[PDB]
Amino acid sequence: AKTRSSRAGLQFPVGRVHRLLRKGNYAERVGAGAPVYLAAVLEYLTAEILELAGNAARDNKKTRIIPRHLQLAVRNDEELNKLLGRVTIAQGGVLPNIQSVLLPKK
Amino acid sequence: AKTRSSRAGLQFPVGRVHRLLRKGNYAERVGAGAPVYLAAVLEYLTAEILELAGNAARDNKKTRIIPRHLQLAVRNDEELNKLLGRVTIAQGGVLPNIQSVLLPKKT
Amino acid sequence: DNIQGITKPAIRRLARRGGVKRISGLIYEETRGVLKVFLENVIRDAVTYTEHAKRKTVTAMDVVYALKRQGRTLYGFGG
Amino acid sequence: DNIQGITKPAIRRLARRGGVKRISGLIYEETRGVLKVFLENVIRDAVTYTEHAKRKTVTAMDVVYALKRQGRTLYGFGG
Amino acid sequence: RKESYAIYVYKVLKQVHPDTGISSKAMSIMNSFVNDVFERIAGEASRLAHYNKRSTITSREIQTAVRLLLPGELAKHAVSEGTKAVTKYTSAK
Amino acid sequence: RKESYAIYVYKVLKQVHPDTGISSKAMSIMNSFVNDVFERIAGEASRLAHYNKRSTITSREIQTAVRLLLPGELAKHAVSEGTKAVTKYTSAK
Amino acid sequence: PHRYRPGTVALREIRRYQKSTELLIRKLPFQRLVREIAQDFKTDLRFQSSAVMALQEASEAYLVALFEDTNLCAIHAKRVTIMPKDIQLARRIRGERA
Amino acid sequence: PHRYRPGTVALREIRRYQKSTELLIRKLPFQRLVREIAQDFKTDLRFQSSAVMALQEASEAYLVALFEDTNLCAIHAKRVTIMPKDIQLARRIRGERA
DNA sequence: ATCAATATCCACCTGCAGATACTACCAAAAGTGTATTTGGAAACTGCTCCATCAAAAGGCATGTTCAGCTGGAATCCAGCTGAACATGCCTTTTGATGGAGCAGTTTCCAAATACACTTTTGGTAGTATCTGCAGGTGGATATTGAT
DNA sequence: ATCAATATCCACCTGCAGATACTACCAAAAGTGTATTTGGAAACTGCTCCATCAAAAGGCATGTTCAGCTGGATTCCAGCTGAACATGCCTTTTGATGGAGCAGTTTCCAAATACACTTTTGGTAGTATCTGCAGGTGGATATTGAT
Repeated sequence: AKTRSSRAGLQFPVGRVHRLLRKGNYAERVGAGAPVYLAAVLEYLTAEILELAGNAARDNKKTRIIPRHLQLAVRNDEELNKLLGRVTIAQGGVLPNIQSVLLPKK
Repeated sequence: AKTRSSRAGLQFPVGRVHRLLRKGNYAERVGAGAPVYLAAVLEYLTAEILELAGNAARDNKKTRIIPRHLQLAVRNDEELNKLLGRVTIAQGGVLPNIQSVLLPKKT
Repeated sequence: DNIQGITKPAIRRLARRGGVKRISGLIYEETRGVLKVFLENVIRDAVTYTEHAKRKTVTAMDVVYALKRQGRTLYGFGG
Repeated sequence: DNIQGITKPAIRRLARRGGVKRISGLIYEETRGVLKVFLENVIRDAVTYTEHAKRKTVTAMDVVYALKRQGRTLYGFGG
Repeated sequence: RKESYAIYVYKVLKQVHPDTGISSKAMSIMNSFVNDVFERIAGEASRLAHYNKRSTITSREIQTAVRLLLPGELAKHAVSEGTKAVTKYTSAK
Repeated sequence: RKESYAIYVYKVLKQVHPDTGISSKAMSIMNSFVNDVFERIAGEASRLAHYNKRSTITSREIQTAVRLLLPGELAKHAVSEGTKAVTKYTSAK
Repeated sequence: PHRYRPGTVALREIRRYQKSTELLIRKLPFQRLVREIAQDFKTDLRFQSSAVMALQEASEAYLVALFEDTNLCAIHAKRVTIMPKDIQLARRIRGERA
Repeated sequence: PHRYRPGTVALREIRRYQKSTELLIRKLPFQRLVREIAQDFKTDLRFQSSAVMALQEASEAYLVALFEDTNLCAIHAKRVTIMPKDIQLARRIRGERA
């Protein structure tokens, strides 16, 4: 008896997700492609941030991802930055950015 | 047989509200006093606004409440205005307001 | 090219309700651009609801549901 | 007092992270008050969630749920 | 058949203002108001109940919702009418 | 028992960057991120169903949901990843 | 002849429009715009009068609401003439861009 | 006697702080503030180290961004110095006040 | 101040769109009554982590002097934008045809729920080792700012 | 253009805080097989209402001219805000540390669910006759701008 996450070819728990959709009270019933579909979507999005965040770390001379890295990954991507526009990442700081008119008169 | 609304001494339908909670899918079960309470607040709220709209209508010599009256009532009341600040009322217009610095001359 | 159907006279009227006393020359195109974007965003969501319903007609509820998603809730058309 | 405990130096640091280069003398008193209102609004709900759960301790979750409905979602504290 | 809260709003209307009418256009806006608030409250209640592993929405749930959602003075009065009503309803059966 | 996507995150991490590690706090943020998107999607789906008088939350409902919630390109791919897993799962006993 | 000084009519107009509730954009021009834009997303669509009407109620509600923030930005700049960068500072601070 | 032109260090402080992520407000004073405010809604309460930690992380985040948009307002005024009214405008356009 | 041109106001009023009034029909809704099931309060309590101390260290906030430079004020003037005018288009209003498609209803099977039994797994705990990197030392070099 | 003061970077290093790891333990979770149940896709179709077209008309958009006054450029100077120290007051560490109260587990009873039946009702469909007020009108009052 192989698991559904395997059948769908995924890491995320198709089973845990299904259980959460029921106990979550979103509807009287829940199809089966749903927990699968939804599960796949969560995974993809996870990979998408972790990917960028790795980058952020590598290009920072580090191998261990930390909040700063997730913050730079998100705030530097138009798509993701919109998805989490009203979200605050603890310990992420802000993107280095100084308004031009405030730079030494030069 | 008395309707649950009377038992509660209310105008709003305790029975209908109780029905919408089940169909709304907000939880496994729904206690008997949930709809009673909720309908109670629903009434208070519509009374509080209709009260203010009714007055708005009077201040304009009208006797029938239209949308502009609902708008005046909500924007002039600090609390209703906060409860409906992300709400737009069709055909309501806006509060007469003209930034001072735009008014002519001086004195 | 109906975006120009938002006449200069209309935008000036909208601004008066906004309480604006003097309007710069360039505000007319800037505004049409803002309206096009607001509309484009709401219709997308509204049409997405229509398609999902397997309907061919954008109903007033669809627009209302779309507006509530933008945090721009409307009253007066079935919610 | 306590809101007065939030020092000028800290507010200068905050502003700096924000990119501010010159800070008017009147900014500090104005800031503390904006901050006080934030906290009051947020704690008020954190406490309400707490009471509802029959506890005497405000839990990190209580604050996260609070921030969530103020539209200030915060990641990194469970849930 | 489409349900509305119109007949009920009207009842309340004649209570506060005995000689005032309401256009269907405004009755429509009121109907969206009642439903909006219904959804907001039941929602908070729904969620309030989850954060506590509870499966029942009781008057206690609905009451925290009203406090969390409604602004100061409105909430104070809303919580009363609410209890008052429950209490009355309790003492009858 | 305290559930957490923290270990399936770790697995995803490795296919992407095998020699990359992740700090505890970072893993926490990531869990908070998965739960957020989960809820945001499920919720929008819940709604769709109700608007259409439907008791079932199907992948049809989850797809539209992802479309309404995710920005341009992100949604595109999220949809493909989604249609893929559902297909590979249906065509396999 | 007789003519009002520049700015008098504008106020007359603010007072006027802030006192009314009718839509300020021509109906037909607006519909062609909605139909045009929807089509550029899905062909063969149909609209209920009221659906078209809801969008206009919203649209105007949004722009009127925007001109005000804009107007405040002008004043903050000790001006009384709203400019494009005024509308932009407003939309940026509103969280709609940058 | 060495001395940096006014604004050189500030600009240096900006770069330094946009690089770090540490909380910039002092912990003990912050906790006192929170505990005191809370007292107003319910007598004798206890706080998880993490619940206060959360609170601080959210409000510092909040202030920073308000300072960002406030700065934008100053600049729009063709100033460089943020002032009370710059915060007022920013908050009023965000819907936090009027 | 005087005053002529316009806008503003308001009483006055008529037409009709929209609100109000009845009578019916009725399918779904809401109430009543009984048996059956259970969520969650209540009382007990182990142990997890919060409020308090002790307690030097020195980190860092505060008071102060000084002058750089910015914000606010005062001037000026090219031209942008508002007002008034002419003119004629296109939107609004009215009205009705034809039919697309939304929505009601009955038929009914593919997929979902409800259980019960069976096998797998992720979270909790110890208990032990290992590693990324924060923080510290130099020494080089870029940056700043006075000449 | 040169030169002194500093800040900043970078390469290397070391230690411990926290990430990594081998192993066991088990309640809850996930897979499986079976019998009952039902959501909602189909298909036929009634009927609502949307797209369209014809038409008259006058409201309102457009394009122009003209000059009022706004915005932008510019100079200027008093004083506020930054930099740099001097100074010591208080936040921070951290280890201990009782003990409040969060969280686990057993109990059992008020209360919710499920189900059968009767009864009251809000919504609608059919007509039919009121009525608040929009919009036209005339004329007395109020605002504005030229003098």
